[PDB]
Amino acid sequence: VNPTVFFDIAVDGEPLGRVSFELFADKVPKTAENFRALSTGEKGFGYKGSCFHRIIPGFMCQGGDFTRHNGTGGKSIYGEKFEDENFILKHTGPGILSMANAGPNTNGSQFFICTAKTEWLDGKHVVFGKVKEGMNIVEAMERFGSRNGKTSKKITIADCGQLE
Amino acid sequence: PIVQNIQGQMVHQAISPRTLNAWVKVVEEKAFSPEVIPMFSALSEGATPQDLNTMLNTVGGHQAAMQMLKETINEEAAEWDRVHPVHAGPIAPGQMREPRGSDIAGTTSTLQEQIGWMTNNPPIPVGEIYKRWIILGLNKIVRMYSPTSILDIRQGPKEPFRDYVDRFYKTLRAEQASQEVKNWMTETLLVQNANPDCKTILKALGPAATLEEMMTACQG
Amino acid sequence: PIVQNIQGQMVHQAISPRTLNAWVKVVEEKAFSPEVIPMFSALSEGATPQDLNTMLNTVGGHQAAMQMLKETINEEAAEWDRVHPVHAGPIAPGQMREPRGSDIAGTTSTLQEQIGWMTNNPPIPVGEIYKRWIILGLNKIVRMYSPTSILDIRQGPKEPFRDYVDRFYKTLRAEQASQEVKNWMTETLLVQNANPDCKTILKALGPAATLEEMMTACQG
Amino acid sequence: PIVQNIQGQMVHQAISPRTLNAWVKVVEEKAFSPEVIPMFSALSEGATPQDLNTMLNTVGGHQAAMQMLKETINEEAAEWDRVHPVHAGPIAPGQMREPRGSDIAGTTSTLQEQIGWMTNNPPIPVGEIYKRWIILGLNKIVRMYSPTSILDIRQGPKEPFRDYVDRFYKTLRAEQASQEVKNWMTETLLVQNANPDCKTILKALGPAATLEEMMTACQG
Amino acid sequence: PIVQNIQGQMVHQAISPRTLNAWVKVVEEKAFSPEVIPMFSALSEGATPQDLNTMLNTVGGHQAAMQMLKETINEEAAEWDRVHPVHAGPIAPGQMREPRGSDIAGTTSTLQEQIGWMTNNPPIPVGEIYKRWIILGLNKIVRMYSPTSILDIRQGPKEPFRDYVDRFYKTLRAEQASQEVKNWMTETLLVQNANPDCKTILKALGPAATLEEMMTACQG
Amino acid sequence: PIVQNIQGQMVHQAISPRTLNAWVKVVEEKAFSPEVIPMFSALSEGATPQDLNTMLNTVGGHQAAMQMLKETINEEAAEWDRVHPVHAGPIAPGQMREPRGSDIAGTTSTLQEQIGWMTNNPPIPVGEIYKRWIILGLNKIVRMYSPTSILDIRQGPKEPFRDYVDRFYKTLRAEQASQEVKNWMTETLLVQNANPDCKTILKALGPAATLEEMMTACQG
Repeated sequence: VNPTVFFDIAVDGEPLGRVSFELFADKVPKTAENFRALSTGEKGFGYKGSCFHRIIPGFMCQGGDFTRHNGTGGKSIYGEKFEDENFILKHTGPGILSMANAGPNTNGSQFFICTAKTEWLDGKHVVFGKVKEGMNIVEAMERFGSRNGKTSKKITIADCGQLE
Repeated sequence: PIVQNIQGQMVHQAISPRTLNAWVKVVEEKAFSPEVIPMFSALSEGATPQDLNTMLNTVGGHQAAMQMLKETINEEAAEWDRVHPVHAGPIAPGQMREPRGSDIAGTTSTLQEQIGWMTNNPPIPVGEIYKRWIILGLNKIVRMYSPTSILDIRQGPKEPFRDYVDRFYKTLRAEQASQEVKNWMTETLLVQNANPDCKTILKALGPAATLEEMMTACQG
Repeated sequence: PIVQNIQGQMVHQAISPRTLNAWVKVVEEKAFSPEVIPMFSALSEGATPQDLNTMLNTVGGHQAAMQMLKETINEEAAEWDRVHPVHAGPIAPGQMREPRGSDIAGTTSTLQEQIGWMTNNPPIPVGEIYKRWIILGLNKIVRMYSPTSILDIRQGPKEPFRDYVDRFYKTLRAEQASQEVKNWMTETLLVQNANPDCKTILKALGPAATLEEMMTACQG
Repeated sequence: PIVQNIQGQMVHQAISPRTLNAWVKVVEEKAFSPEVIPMFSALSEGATPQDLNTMLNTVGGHQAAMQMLKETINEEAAEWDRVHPVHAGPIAPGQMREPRGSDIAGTTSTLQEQIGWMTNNPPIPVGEIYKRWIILGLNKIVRMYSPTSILDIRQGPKEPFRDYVDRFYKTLRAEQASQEVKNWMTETLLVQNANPDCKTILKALGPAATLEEMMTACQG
Repeated sequence: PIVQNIQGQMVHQAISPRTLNAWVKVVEEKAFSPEVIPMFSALSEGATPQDLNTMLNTVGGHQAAMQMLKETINEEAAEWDRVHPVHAGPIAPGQMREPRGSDIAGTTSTLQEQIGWMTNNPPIPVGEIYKRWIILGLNKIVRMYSPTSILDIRQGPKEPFRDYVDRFYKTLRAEQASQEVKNWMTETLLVQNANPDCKTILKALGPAATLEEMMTACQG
Repeated sequence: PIVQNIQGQMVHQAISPRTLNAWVKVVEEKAFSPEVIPMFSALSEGATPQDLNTMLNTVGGHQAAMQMLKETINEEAAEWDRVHPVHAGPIAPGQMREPRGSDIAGTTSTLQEQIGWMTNNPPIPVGEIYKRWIILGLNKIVRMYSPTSILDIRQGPKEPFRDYVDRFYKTLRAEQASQEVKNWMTETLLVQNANPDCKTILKALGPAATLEEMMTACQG
């Protein structure tokens, strides 16, 4: 019933590990379909070969800008941006997958994986999934980031797709 | 157009002459009215960009509308190329190079490459993108063919209410400015331009009146 | 529409262009007759809501009737939401999707969601519900398109009983009422509005006589 | 044609009686209008030179046009044979010999040799070259059937701008000039040959004139 | 109205007299105009429902408009009660019960309860809700006090374009039917009702013309 | 507007009703003149964007000018967005995000966000930027409200030099041009458009004569 997608992560081309995500399509369906479809690449464009452009140790890893590769771009499967579906789920801990945005109703394709409890984000970013397998791969990724987000090595989504 | 097999896989299939004949006949007989976009979307489901270029080049006459559609497709392809720059260098063995706007249009690419794009893993929907572009162009064309504006509608003293509302909703579907603006128009302009007798018969029912009672009031 | 595929696994098969052409032709040739309802119900057996939306968009002309159809679909969806709201209850062990008024009408429901709701066990009858709504709308439309009331049906001085009863039963079928009202009307109105020359003949047969007896009586 | 079997080897298939009947019908019905070349390129897809020669021979009448097409094919074959040397002598097994111009024309070869040349690795597009030659010939024919020239089009005082631009684009499609010269023509002569009223209208419109805004300005 | 202190907390404060005096003066001197809603929203920032009932009851004269506002507030209160139903069962220790539709207006609740509702944890914005309701009522009032409709605007032969566009935008801001419909109106109705000379001067610039050049064209 | 509060901690103080009444009075009597821009800048010192929106909404009448101001604010916002791109992503806990092009105009930015952007270290000059935009709009409006051009200013036969120079300098200040152009405009237009006797009187003083000497020449 709820889809599961994976990401095979790479640090400058060396394979690092697989993170897999359960998308809560039963509560945030339109948000979950957009991450699912961008992971499969079935609509022609997507996450494969994009990188995490902003990694802040102890906060979150952000990625998903496949058009401009630096947080200023990305687009959804419904157009460039769409509404905040709802705020049922909250940022309760590491592994929560939440939507990045540029204020309300500006969701595109950027997402962030929390590596800590970030309750201040509640009510401001739609949560739509959580890490299933691979959280120590997300944790190891932190080491390649910095206080301001700049990463030291290129961290890419080498491959991604749907598992179930 | 691609078609699935018994085991589930799909492979290219030659375009049926019946589809082309029906498309040309409906274009000739029904000209450019709001009911060509649904039939176009139904006729060419899963059609390759070559098949869509066929269905467009085959339309004899109304060359101005086809030129408008070509210009719209050109602008959409330019915007697609601007929003999705293609990478240079060697391409991976398990991946085929991503198409450009002029190649999404299918103008400078072979049919085998379109089939490889459409049956790749994951599949790339070039046909659906070019169909969306053609549908937008056809929407602009049916906007251009619109004979009269929405505001100039005024019922004659003898023209029945049925013909009035028919003409109104015809040019309203041909307008396609928006949805909520259309909803406001069908509330205000529909009752604002009635013949005085039937006009006050409709005002007797108030703004809460629906279309059915609106018509059976002036009926008989 | 989905169809049983060998073996025992329903897969989605897009609507065929020939079906759409048949629908466009029957709406062009027959306008809005009482019989179209059965032709529509038979042309779209087991159709996904997207197919019914396609078949309602491919219509040419009669935009007023299509607007009444859309508004009645909205009303049925509104009433359906009112009759089927989520009351608090313990959550089911097994979760199955659920169709909203807008999920049934195929407006905001993707094709995959409808395929799921149809092929899942137990199935959700979204297609039959939307077909019932469209059939109610078509009944409204065909009862509106009635040119004259059933009460005004009267035979001419030399108009044969054949054409008289044909037109009378056609208008009665287009008319809307309960079956008992029709049973009373066929006994109170048919014999009275006949031509006096054959009215005497029908009266000589009897009040509770059947249609064939009167028809062979005034035959010739 | 050569239909590609699903997940299997491509199998040769005789041209369909339906395809040949549609071809002869469109020839007989529409004579040689500019769309017969797109419709021919649509009907004949992946077809062998034998199939193309059959599709050409089934045409009845217009024997002058047929002889001109055969002369064009002969000239193309002569040019090909002149700019491509032909090897001879013993040929290694599993490798077909050098295709001559008379063989790519299909006048001195057989279906076995054609299928062999179309299945080789790498493939040799004998069908795609013979179709290109046939399209060049059909272009010459449709240029010969052009009733009036493009430089001699003048809008009538009562003939509307829509009809004028329709005729202008039809003659432009029939025209033989290169695409680079074809653009300047539709940029200049379209507004330079119209009636004085809408001519001054488009002059006030000024540069960057597109067909949509031109037609919206010349309304009424 | 509540006011923040040095420590950061807020507590009730008596309503200032020269606020009531200014409101009564602006209501009487300017009567009802689109620029009474911003003044009202600025005068009573953070005011309790008692303060808003004061500012409304204090308006002498124009009692029909005040009754319209009371009726609008009445209907709005009923909708709030219908949309959310109070929950049953035990209440959490850190939370206490909410107000009703009529108590949002402050008609049947003391000032201390309003202050507790506004400074609770988390705070409940009863003042902002009642201010939104009053602003909607004032919008309906200024709609009623509109002296003409948007369609009846036609500039006189001598009335300058400045006065015409001023009247147009005045009754357009007083219309408030929608925002995109306003955007369509300012394109169509603004250009459709000009005096013939300046009308064709505006038509010389096409639909791409902006308002500044639109006015400096007819200027001088 | 925020104000330095004892001691050294800026807190938000809502706009006073007396300031709004002064603004309404100056936009009731002075209406639109060159002096309004300076008065507006002094009445709204350090005002949050919400206060400037409140001061622009309270203006009754002159809806065309307010629409010009809103459109120029939108244009400046678009230019600020094109020059200062805003990167998306999670914000830092200590510092606030960079305001977008519409966060300056107070459309989608809550009052707390503006207070943060102003009181933060380093401060974000949102208030001064929005004031610059409104001042550009007001300059546009006051240059539009000019009744006649500066080239049309001419002295009457017996109209004293006082009124002539007053009206000329008033129209020149209302006019929009660079100060460098005005330096030539005065020395070319002031003496030429005067009365012939006073023209010779000023020419007797010299071309580069100051304003006071030119005045005391024809004094009385």
